Amino acid sequence: KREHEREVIQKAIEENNNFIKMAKEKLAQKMESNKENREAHLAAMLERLQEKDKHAEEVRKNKELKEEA
Amino acid sequence: MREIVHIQAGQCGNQIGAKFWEVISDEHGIDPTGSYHGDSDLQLERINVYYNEATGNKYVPRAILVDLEPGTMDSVRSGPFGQIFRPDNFVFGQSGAGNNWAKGHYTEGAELVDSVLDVVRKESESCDCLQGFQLTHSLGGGTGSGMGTLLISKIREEYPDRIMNTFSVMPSPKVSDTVVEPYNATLSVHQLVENTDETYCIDNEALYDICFRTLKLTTPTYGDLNHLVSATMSGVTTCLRFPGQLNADLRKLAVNMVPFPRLHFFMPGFAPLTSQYRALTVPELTQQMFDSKNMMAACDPRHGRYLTVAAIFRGRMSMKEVDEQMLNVQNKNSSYFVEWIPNNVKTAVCDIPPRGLKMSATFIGNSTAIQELFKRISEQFTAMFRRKAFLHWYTGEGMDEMEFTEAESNMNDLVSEYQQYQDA
Ligand SMILES: Nc1nc2c(ncn2[C@@H]2O[C@H](COP(=O)(O)OP(=O)(O)O)[C@@H](O)[C@H]2O)c(=O)[nH]1
Ligand SMILES: [Ca+2]
Ligand SMILES: [Mg+2]
Repeated sequence: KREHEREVIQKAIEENNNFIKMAKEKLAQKMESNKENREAHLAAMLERLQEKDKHAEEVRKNKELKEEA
Repeated sequence: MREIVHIQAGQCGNQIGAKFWEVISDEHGIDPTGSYHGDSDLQLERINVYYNEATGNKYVPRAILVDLEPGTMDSVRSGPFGQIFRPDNFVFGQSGAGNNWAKGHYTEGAELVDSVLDVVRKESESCDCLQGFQLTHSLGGGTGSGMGTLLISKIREEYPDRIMNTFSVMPSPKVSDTVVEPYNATLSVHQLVENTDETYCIDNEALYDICFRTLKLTTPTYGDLNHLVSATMSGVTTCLRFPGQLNADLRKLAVNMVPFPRLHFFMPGFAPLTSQYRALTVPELTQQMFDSKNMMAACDPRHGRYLTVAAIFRGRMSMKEVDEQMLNVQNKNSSYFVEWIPNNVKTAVCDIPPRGLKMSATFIGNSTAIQELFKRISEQFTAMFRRKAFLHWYTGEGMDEMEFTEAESNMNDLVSEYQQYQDA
């Protein structure tokens, strides 16, 4: 019976620690995944804006070519 | 010098335990300061059974007060007889048990149990000849139920050859604090089946009914309920506290009352129960003593059979008439006493009456009808356990559902065992 009493309280400790461990790991996964997703969305937005700048440079360069002729 | 060590655990155990020491201190002439102011040597003849003698002719109760909360024990220390208890015998935690058997038995009470055993060891070392222990507790809460049975198991481990006696308060939906009381009671009953020699089953359902139906109290309180317990506890311990020949010690009481080791749960009864100056005759005491309305277990004696009976009469009365009335009840209702235990009714008489009464009678019955109490708890247990309701309070403390299943089976075996000897 003393052995069973030790096993019960150790089981309660193990489950409480496992709950803390699962909560910490799940949150860290979510915060890291969210950080990557938001940065990816911002990176895609900036890349499109940079492509607009590249298009504008092409347009302005195209005007100089025709002005020479 | 056959000493008894008293332990009270939890809210109910301490509140009932405090009233018990208040009642018997008055009977033995001990004032709240521990000084003797009686007028009869019969009060001090067996005073060492429950009291230690200190410097200055002071009588200190051999009582250990245990709780996982300081609240109730603080009230006891501030109560009428609070100062009479030994200050070092107050062992208490702070977290509490939350009406949870697992907390009292496995997690919260485990942290505190060793310090209680140190006080038990200190009290036992000074005993010339220790009879054993008496415990007051409830089975429906967490501390008295969970930690109380933990204490019993550990005390039996350290003192295997001593008698374990308990006053166990059974839960009831009529007087209920939480829905988990059937869980706590069922878990505790199996501990009592294995690790106690004598258990007085005090049913809060019976105490409420007596206060309501008999004493005409429309709104009974715990104080009213504990008044019945105090009177019952004084009566059942009369043979231990005063000179006598019958059931004078715990072991001899167990030999007379327990024909089979697991069937040691007693139905206590008290008379008179008056809602008051009228003198009560010896025939009236005997009729009320055996009446179901004066039983503290809420079991109908006519639904079962008496294995053994102990009767105690207190006051200046005709012992010849007591014998006639006791033989009259047995001879007029012999169908309710088992025929395979001859002369199973033993009667004792004490000259000193309880406070406020000229005549009193205390009933101690080992009846197979006590199975009704265990059936009632079992039905309430199963109604929730079949849906695993409220189990998370216990699995959160490390317990598994299998332990509940085993406790359920153990009490059903106890019920079946009582039914075996009711038909034999
Ligand atoms: N007769 C009686 N029963 C009580 C008293 N206090 C609590 N109870 C019962 O005991 C159960 C609750 O147990 P409790 O002692 O309060 O829990 P614990 O302090 O953790 O051991 C419930 O079934 C109540 O009906 C009391 O003063 N007298
Ligand atoms: Ca702690
Ligand atoms: Mg309580």
